Amino acid sequence: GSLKIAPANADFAFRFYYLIASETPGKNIFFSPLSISAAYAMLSLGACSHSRSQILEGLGFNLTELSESDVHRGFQHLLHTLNLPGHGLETRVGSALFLSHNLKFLAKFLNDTMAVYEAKLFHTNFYDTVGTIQLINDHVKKETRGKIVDLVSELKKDVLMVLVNYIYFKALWEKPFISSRTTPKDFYVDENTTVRVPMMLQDQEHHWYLHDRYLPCSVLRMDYKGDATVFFILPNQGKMREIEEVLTPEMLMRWNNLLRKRNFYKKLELHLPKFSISGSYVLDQILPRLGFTDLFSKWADLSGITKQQKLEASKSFHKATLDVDEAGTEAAAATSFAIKF
Amino acid sequence: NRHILRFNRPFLVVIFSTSTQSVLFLGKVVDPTKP
Ligand SMILES: CO[C@H]1O[C@H](COS(=O)(=O)O)[C@@H](O[C@H]2O[C@@H](C(=O)O)[C@@H](O)[C@H](OC)[C@H]2OS(=O)(=O)O)[C@H](OS(=O)(=O)O)[C@@H]1OS(=O)(=O)O
Ligand SMILES: [Cl-]
Ligand SMILES: [Cl-]
Ligand code: NA
Repeated sequence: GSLKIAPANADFAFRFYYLIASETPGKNIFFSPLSISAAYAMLSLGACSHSRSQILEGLGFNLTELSESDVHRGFQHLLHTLNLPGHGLETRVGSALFLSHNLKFLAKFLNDTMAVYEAKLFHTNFYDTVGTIQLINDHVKKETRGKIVDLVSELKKDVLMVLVNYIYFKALWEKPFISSRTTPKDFYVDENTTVRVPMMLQDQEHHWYLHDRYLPCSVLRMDYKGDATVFFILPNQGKMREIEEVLTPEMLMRWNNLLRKRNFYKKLELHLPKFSISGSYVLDQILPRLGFTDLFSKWADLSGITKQQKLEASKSFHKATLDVDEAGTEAAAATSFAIKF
Repeated sequence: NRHILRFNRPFLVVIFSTSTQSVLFLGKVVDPTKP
């Protein structure tokens, strides 16, 4: 099972969303919570004492209910499952450590990251800032089939390690759209702002959807070929904030369970845009407000990575992209975490 | 018109792994003509 870690991961997902949505309202948002969670859980293998438990608590783990071993083995199983072959669904998740050519890293840390997160180890010269940025960014770009470019946008000269992970997702719709029916249509951004978008249309299929009687929204769940689904949640005009206030793991499960009853499987005329959005986040600036003050402070104990220098957190980035069209969805993301001395 | 959905105003997106019960991606489309 990776079911033991599912509650914490979902809690983190919705906490992160809520912070972004409330701090930058009226803006496109897109991220991979799984990528962030897995990056930071991997990092925690190198943290000691209070710093280790605080990273896991920030990620939503209840360390009275779960052992550290339950968390890490949960991720190992989660990542293994995602990486297994599928017919009309590609999911790949991977990790890497870019290690200073000079420094002696603790074998336990390196061994644990390889055993649990299947981390690939690369050696690089962090004095060569330009070359190291290119090496890391090219690796992420390649692993994301070109979607995540320039993940690491800054790198200090005193960095000795950069942790990265990535997720790549490409999945066909069970119920695809016929591209000859896609035509430009109006999209009402707000009361005064209207843009044109290619609008896909299907009207012959049954779909899983509801008009919520407790909340001002409708919810569509579309299945992919393979073990994935997407919820498209459509607040009534002007009611986005009201839905965001209640967007929790419990609400997602409510909607999911309502959409397991065949009375919510009905013929639907569905207009859905063909579109792309992306997100780009500076996690070292955001995560202190989601429980990670210790990690980003002068007090962080990262002495599980090396005994050779006193280490501290440097920059941490997250970028993600979403591409929706008539055949399916492509989504990619990556997370970096740099450590300096 | 209860059998129609038009995603022609801001909406939320939750991509979910049903084998691992993980939220893989989460987001909001406010203006889809920003890449
Ligand atoms: C806003 O509450 C009203 O709608 C509820 C359903 O809204 S929805 O979750 O967006 O579909 C309705 O309860 C329904 O919920 C079922 C469930 O628990 O899964 C089931 O228990 C109810 O049937 C026994 C079902 O009622 S129905 O859809 O009207 O057939 C609420 O009804 S309730 O009798 O108060 O529980 C509720 O209706 S009302 O108070 O506005 O008349
Ligand atoms: Cl840095
Ligand atoms: Cl009908
Ligand atoms: Na499926």
